[PDB]
Amino acid sequence: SFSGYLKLTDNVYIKNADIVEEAKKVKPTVVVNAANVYLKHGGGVAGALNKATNNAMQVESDDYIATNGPLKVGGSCVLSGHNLAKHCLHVVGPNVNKGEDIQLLKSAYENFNQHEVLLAPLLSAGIFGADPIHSLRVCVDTVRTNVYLAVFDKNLYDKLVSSF
Ligand SMILES: Cc1[nH]c2ncnc(NC(=O)[C@@H]3CCO[C@@H]3C)c2c1C
Repeated sequence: SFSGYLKLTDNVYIKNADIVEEAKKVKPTVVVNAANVYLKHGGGVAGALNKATNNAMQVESDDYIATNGPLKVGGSCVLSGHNLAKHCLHVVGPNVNKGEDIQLLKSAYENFNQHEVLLAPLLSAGIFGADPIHSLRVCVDTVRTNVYLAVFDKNLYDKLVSSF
């Protein structure tokens, strides 16, 4: 089970951890990927999760896109979790560096409500360009299911906890 998390609310928990290492250790039912609409897992959380699957995530994802076309910003799809989890919920938060509407971040987090418990990163944070403090607030105010947030950067983790 999940260990070492700091409880923020009734249903939101946080830990300074690499989501890839946390997934390999816990093997949760659902790991969230910080996906883009093409499911091109090049960098950030997506590139790291895909590398941990030996590119199997990318091969599966390319087949999914060839069949279904791209996801919507704010949307998601459930695919295999490979060696990291039972399932991977690929969720597309808005990318501020591309001018995408930050209000779509709430729609992105709503996808989490379809799963009772998830291991997740902060959506739209990191290379997606949004303020992680804002992402955490939208998460707490949107997700009602049990979410275990992994934040890689220790300095940002401390700031997220201390300003909560
Ligand atoms: C490879 C990897 N693994 C992760 N596990 C959890 N969170 C992640 N992301 C961050 O911590 C961002 C860096 C700056 O602030 C963001 C919240 C990652 C990344 C990028």
